[PDB]
Amino acid sequence: NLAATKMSECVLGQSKRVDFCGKGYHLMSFPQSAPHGVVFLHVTYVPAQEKNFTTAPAICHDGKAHFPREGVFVSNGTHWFVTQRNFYEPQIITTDNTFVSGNCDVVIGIVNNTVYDPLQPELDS
Amino acid sequence: NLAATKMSECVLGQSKRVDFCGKGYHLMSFPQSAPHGVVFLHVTYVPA
Amino acid sequence: AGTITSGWTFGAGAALQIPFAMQMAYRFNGIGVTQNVLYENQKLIANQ
Amino acid sequence: VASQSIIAYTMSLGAENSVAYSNNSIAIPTNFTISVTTEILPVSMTKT
Repeated sequence: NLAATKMSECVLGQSKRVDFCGKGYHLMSFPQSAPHGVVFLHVTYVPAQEKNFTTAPAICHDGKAHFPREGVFVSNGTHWFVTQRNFYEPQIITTDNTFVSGNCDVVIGIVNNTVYDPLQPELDS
Repeated sequence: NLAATKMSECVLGQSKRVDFCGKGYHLMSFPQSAPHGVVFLHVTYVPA
Repeated sequence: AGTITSGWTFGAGAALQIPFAMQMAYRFNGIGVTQNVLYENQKLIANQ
Repeated sequence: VASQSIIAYTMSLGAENSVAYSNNSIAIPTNFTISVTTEILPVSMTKT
């Protein structure tokens, strides 16, 4: 039954269950025949190399609070970047990436920062 | 095996399965050892 | 320990330290409640 | 082959580790790996 489920969930689709498909964020599996049994060749994503960064749940442009739509805030030390969770790619924190919620007073950990607005250059230019 | 899955899925990550992690949208769980068994503290979200 | 400091990542491979308050933002993200809920009521949630 | 012997010891739980937990820092991986592991399960007994 477990085998069927694995075949059902792992082969037929990508299973969400942690450690169902093998250690790690599961990609996919290739079922293989065997005597009186089955063997699966799971393909799993495992993070290789890492780097520390300094984080804060938000940033204040105006004195208002910004949270990341997708990602977490980090900094190279000089500048703050927001990136995805499992593979590092920094991005310029713009309004396009961020969403509004509350003000600076409540936030815990929020840091002052500057958010880039793509609109301004269009009108001024 | 059920226990292992609970640690595997529920502890190690956050489970999507309704009524797997305790009644509610599941947040997380902390296992605690016990004699010949294990106790979980499923922390779940429930609307008030 | 890994569950607290690293989030879910410790199951996948190398555990990655992440501040706890951040984890709930993910965990709330897991249910369909955006991060803004947690921080906006961070103290209460912790107290609860 | 040398002066080999049988040893008994307290089994190592593994290399012990620790996570640099902090209010303000995250560990985000730069690169990853695509690995493959084998999970083996019995399907059927011999039809005796």
